[PDB]
Amino acid sequence: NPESADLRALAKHLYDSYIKSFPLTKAKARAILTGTDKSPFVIYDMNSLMMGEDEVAIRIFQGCQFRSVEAVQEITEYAKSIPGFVNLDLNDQVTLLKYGVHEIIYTMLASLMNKDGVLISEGQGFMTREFLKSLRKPFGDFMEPKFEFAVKFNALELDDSDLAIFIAVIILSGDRPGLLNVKPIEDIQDNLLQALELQLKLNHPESSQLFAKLLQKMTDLRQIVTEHVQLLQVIKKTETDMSLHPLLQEIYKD
Ligand SMILES: *[C@@H](/C=C\C/C=C\CCCCC)CC(=O)CCCCC(=O)O
Repeated sequence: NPESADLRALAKHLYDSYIKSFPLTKAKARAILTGTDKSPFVIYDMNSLMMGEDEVAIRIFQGCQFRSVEAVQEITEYAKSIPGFVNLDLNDQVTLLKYGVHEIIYTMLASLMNKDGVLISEGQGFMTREFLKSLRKPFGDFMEPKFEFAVKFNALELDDSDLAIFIAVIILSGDRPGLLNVKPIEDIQDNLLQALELQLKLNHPESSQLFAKLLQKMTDLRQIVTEHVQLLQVIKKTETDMSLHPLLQEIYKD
């Protein structure tokens, strides 16, 4: 159909920009995770941690802070590629990014996780879930919620071409707080949803209602972010000497 043909073109466009914006794709993440030249060093305790280089919790926490900032930067680049996005009111572009980056980060982070750990430093390392959970309070509780989501989300078996359209849908949510013009945004998201639906139908013909199942996952993301910000309030009070990146603080004033 000429219609479904316009949707495929959009899917292809989004997939292309996705690959150009995110250096560590799920395809590569899985290749590293499921096993010669791509094998990561494994951090499961203190000595391995110290060897990986070749206050512990705080060192890991800021490292993870730095990457988030980087990720925010990659997501922002990707956003501009979404047709119509740059033509929207500037204030809304900022609002959409403010509320969307973390939901996207956790979505893409699932790509670098399995039930036992996380790929780090661009796949060169793998930090054990057990280790991350042994960290001093309240740091020991920072990643568990993300792993729980990933195990379930990863069960959907989505590939990069699917995720590309899905994160585009996440960014263009007309229900974000403070949006000036909701109409232009919904018209775009509507078009993206149409593209995602077709993509899922064609790429996963035997996966019944994957589309609805993926959309319901948007519920789980919102929870983990809300849960995350609460943990940051604790850190600010117990670690008055620990520094927090400005860009991240500007996004959390919600
Ligand atoms: C961050 C933990 C690890 C980051 C993933 C890989 C590390 C690769 C760098 C080499 C060391 C977990 C989070 O993403 C927490 C939420 C983001 C932080 C925030 O925005 O507050």
